[PDB]
Amino acid sequence: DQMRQELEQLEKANEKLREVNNSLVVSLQDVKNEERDIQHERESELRTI
Amino acid sequence: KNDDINREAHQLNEIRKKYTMRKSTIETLREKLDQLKREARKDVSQKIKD
Amino acid sequence: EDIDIKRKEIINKEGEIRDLISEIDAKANAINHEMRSIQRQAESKTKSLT
Amino acid sequence: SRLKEIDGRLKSTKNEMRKTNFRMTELKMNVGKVVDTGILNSKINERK
Repeated sequence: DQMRQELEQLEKANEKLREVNNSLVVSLQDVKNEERDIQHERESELRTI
Repeated sequence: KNDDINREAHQLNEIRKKYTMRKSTIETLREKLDQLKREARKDVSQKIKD
Repeated sequence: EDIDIKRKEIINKEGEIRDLISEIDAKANAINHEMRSIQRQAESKTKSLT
Repeated sequence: SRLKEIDGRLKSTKNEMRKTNFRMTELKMNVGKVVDTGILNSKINERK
């Protein structure tokens, strides 16, 4: 009984963690895009100076 | 799907286990009848002697 | 033995499940890189032509 | 550092999902077990 209930709530939590992991991956790639553009701007500043 | 077929096979196996336990129950029935017949003969002998 | 068979089947199945999750996450990262690249180069082409 | 934190919570989510996998393995372990309610049902019928 407790174990069927656990599998149900576990399916729910597995879906939830799936969406939050997708959001995490999107955030991580956005952060690395920020890093690459920041370093490109730094390279431009270095080449100009 | 293979897992589901395996589960069906194990359900058939559990049915076979239920059949074997049915045989165990009829063994319990036979031993119950043995004890009842022993107590019945003992009590009827006691009543006749009294 | 059939119990052990379904146990090995489930450990395998979870193995492919986690491997497929990793692969689809990697391909999601790849498609995000592709879409950012295509939008950047499309913007550059629009700036050039227009 | 933020990326390291999100990677750590990714590790936590992977541990959680693998625990769910262990628990469903337990689930079909207990699916394939013998049940001894036949004596109970027969005895209830006898009592009735």
